Amino acid sequence: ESKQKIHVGPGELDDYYGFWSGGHQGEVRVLGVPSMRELMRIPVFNVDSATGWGLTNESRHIMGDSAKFLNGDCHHPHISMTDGKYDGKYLFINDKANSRVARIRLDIMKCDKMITVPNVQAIHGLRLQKVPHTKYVFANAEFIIPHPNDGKVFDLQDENSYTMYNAIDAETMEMAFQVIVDGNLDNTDADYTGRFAAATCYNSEKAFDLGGMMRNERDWVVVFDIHAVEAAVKAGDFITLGDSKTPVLDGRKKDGKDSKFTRYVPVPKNPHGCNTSSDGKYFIAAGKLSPTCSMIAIDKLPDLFAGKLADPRDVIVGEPELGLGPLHTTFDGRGNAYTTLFIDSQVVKWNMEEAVRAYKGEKVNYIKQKLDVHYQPGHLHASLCETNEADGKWLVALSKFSKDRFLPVGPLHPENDQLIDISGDEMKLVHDGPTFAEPHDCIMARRDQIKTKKIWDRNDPFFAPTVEMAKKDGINLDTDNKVIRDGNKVRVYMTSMAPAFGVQEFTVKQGDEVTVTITNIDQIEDVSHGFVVVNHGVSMEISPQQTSSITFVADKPGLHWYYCSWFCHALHMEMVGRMMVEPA
Amino acid sequence: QKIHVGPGELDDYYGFWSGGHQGEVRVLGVPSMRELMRIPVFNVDSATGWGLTNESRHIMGDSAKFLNGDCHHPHISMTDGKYDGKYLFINDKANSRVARIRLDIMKCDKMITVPNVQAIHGLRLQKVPHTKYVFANAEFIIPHPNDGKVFDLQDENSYTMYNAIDAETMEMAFQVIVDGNLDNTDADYTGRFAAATCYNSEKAFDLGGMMRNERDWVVVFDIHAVEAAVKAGDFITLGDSKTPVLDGRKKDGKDSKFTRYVPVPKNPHGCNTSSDGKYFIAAGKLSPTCSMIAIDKLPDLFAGKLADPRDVIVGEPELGLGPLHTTFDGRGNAYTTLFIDSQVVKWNMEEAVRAYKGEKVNYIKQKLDVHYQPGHLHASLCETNEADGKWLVALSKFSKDRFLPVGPLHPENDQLIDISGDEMKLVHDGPTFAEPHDCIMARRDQIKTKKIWDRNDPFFAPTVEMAKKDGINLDTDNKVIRDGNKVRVYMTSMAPAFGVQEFTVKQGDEVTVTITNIDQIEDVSHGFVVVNHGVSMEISPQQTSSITFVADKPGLHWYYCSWFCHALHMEMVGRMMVEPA
Ligand code: CUA
Ligand code: CUA
Ligand SMILES: [Ca+2]
Ligand SMILES: [Ca+2]
Ligand SMILES: [Cl-]
Ligand SMILES: [Cl-]
Ligand SMILES: [K+]
Ligand SMILES: [K+]
Ligand code: NA
Ligand code: NA
Repeated sequence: ESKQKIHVGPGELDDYYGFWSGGHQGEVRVLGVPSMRELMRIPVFNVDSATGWGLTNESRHIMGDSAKFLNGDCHHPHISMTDGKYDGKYLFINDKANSRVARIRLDIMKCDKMITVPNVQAIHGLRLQKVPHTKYVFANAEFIIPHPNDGKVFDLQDENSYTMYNAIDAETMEMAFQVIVDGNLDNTDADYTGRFAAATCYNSEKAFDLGGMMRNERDWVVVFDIHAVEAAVKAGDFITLGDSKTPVLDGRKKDGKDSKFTRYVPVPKNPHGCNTSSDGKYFIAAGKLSPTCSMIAIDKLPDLFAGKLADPRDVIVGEPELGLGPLHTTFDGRGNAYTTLFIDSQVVKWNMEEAVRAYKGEKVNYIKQKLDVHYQPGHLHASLCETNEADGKWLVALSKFSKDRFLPVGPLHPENDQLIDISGDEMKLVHDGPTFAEPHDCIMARRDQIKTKKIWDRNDPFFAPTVEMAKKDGINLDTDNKVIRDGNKVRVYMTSMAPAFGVQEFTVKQGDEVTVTITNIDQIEDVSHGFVVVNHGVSMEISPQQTSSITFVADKPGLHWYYCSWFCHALHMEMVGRMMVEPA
Repeated sequence: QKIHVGPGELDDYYGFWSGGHQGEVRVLGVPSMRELMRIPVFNVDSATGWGLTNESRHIMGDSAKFLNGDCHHPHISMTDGKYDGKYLFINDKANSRVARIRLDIMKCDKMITVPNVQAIHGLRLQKVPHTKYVFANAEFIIPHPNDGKVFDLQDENSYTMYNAIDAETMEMAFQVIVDGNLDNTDADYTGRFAAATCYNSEKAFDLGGMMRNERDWVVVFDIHAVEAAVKAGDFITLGDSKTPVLDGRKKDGKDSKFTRYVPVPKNPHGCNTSSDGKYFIAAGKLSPTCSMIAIDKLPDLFAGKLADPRDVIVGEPELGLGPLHTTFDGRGNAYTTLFIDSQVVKWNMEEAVRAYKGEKVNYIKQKLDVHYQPGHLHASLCETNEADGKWLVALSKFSKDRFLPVGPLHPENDQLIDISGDEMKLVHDGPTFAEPHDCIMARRDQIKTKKIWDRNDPFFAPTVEMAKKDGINLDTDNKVIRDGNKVRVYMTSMAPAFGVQEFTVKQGDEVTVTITNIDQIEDVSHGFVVVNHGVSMEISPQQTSSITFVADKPGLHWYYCSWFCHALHMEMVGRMMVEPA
């Protein structure tokens, strides 16, 4: 029976962490499951007024040149793995809007690295190497562009117009390699060995019109032999593009002939999801325009890459007919797959091995249950489904139209992320969770897979550059309350300890570029401070033992108040200071 | 009183949460406490484009340059002391603004930078006869003018001001110069009186200096009298602002016509009007009391019929350590947060008034432990004469161990408490991001929202004017207008296709894309993102939205629909082609 409790009462804790994509809003959200309450927001591609992410020097340093963008579009959150199990170190996420990948450190729940993927447009599909560990982050660039894209050629049928599959080194967050592909790229997953990855393609037609993109009854799943790519990179057998030293391998077909890096497995039709079963047997492609999933036997891939198979379709071992609009698939670890039907507006539960038998002509009932969802589901996620610990307890289906499921709030509606108990034979819908801005996908982890810090380490790399700047000024950040003058630059350093800033007044000249660096020397957990300069667009958080810094121009003469924004003490309202700006 | 709202069931109340330092307003359902929507106000929102779009930046004015805000105090407009559901107003402490949200479309539609002040904190609405004015406190004393010649806060021209904004026009009505400073504010149930707490009666600018006096005050304003001075032209103006400024300071011990200063201990904070209209209740903060000002006595105070401003105080109950804010069940009880004791204290107001006269009565009914360090609290419909005594939310600043660890930054804990009976019962812990300070609840039937946009909506009227000047009919046209180094692309959109799927411009052109969503089905939103240009916006059904960006990169640049709108959403794309210089 499906019977688990969803209520988490006052004083009780959730059993799992949920990491939600922020969708078009650009952040990552931490939820407790099964309460479905949002515990934290982690700013990534958004600018966050509260913490100052996007304003502070530390955050802008992480974002690099891309700190000029105030937007992102996130879809695909994934947690780093060791030996096919979550290791709790990192969360990675895409940015479709400005072509980035970000890394979040799960001990501090902050974005700590970010990369603009070179020579591509729109980072969509993203998933992680599972075994031996997450060495690579694999990311799809969705859109075909010219190379170079310098405005001389615009034609997407040109021989140098393409997109690429991308591998980022997880630990360094520098590029590892790129593989040029035929067609385009939608979603991606990885096997349980480290050798193989796979991605769906919906535009095998290389067409730039809606209808053109649906002409072929089959596109493909493209499979990558990562070992062969790695070998070619070691041999120096690669080109580079634009200004990037990233190794670029060519995985396109040449006059019908396969490269060593890729195989193209025909699959109907504009397929979307690409999901690796938790037993490691299958890459399962969701058929979208075709009312099917296609099951690729991972076991057969070495033979495919060796030329031992007559036809690339020989790796397909199942093509179950499921219903209208299949988009994404997940796993209970009991041998069932669960697939979203966008058009039928359901989740379909189906037995994978039976579908494989059906494909060989046995008459079997692989469909177990169809559950109505509300409405038009996209992704779905079962607890621990990306790991060999898939536990079959909870499932979340993320549906794009909520219609009448919540109180009306105007023309813009929330998404409906529905919690489903899958612990028994029958799926049961237990909670409707409204969410903002279209999280597309989410990922769950056991409470015991995530270990967080209670207060910051003074040596944390997040603010290491600030610590270096201080050293150059002769400043001991744990103690000093000083104003350094450097031409028209002023560098204010202070400690803070509730309810007092360590520097409560300073004076500068109109036009000076002021940097304020604050170290919160409280040691009690949860005593955060803030810093806001009135009417100057200046806001940041400083948590216990953190150093944070922010730069602004003092372009207004007169007296300008600053205050602590984070309620920190009974005397919080009085935790203030004054900047005096002498007229030009 | 059940809190579970199962699948297919709806919440009973709307809750409008302040976003705190994050800058937005959040719409919640109560009692599920689930967040239904976020309304961008002072933040920049990637999803909808608020802060990026032309419509949003027009509303924000010059303050569109700021990417931050600090909001505390959401309030819903009233008619005859009851919510009318038309508007929600909120402060911005960081960049000195007031914003108005239109509740039919759940969008910010007006915003004002309050002139000649620093830090808009306390905010509340006129109740009766209706919300003509929004009252807003500027917290921090500054020089006038603030030109860098005088920094002394003891100067006669160093002060702050109480502010009244016309609710319907969102222009300034008037400002009142006060002694001291201003923290929170409320209004009576007649329209004549408003009141604000002050914590710096000392006009001191060190921590100790600000706590020198046992008593600061509540400043009470005679709004009728202020309006009169403004009508007669008996006002000054400051700097470049035409706003009428009245002087409410004492002069050589003599009262102004506009104000009375009622001494209250100590660095008082909350300032709340009881739902029966009888009292302004000031929370004592550093004093373990609230002070109860009898609104009935204020006309006598302003007429000079009372000997001593303290004669309007009719209760000063001792409640516990760190009282910050008070709310009402409509049954004669007040509920006050004790920040230091970490409790909500339920107390009987009439009994406290009897205790002040020396009767031995225990006006304290219950103290409920909350988790931990509560700031504001809010009982359902407490700001109206319909206060219903059902639900109470206490908004606590430290959550400690009440939720899964998430790192050094913790959520706030907004706790739902059933107050329908004699005994307060804690029912739900709601984690929230970024310190919502206060919140406001409304019955489902007090809010009426639009399902799709009106083509005449003022929100995008300026864009409609731009289109008109170009000869464009937004409901139909798909055209590129060329105008020097400006390019104005106009298109309709209807799932799964943009009306214009390719256009060509020159490197350096300032490109405006205006999109009108001509779907009529509810909930079919589209988006528009230009890859690698930092361009993102929402276009909901029948909305027109527009965005301007520089085509600074030669070559082919994709654009796409960000809002999953149709089975063929991934395919709702286009291409901008940029010719090199
Ligand atoms: Cu520091 Cu509030
Ligand atoms: Cu339009 Cu998705
Ligand atoms: Ca296709
Ligand atoms: Ca004082
Ligand atoms: Cl997928
Ligand atoms: Cl208040
Ligand atoms: K939606
Ligand atoms: K807090
Ligand atoms: Na980087
Ligand atoms: Na305005």
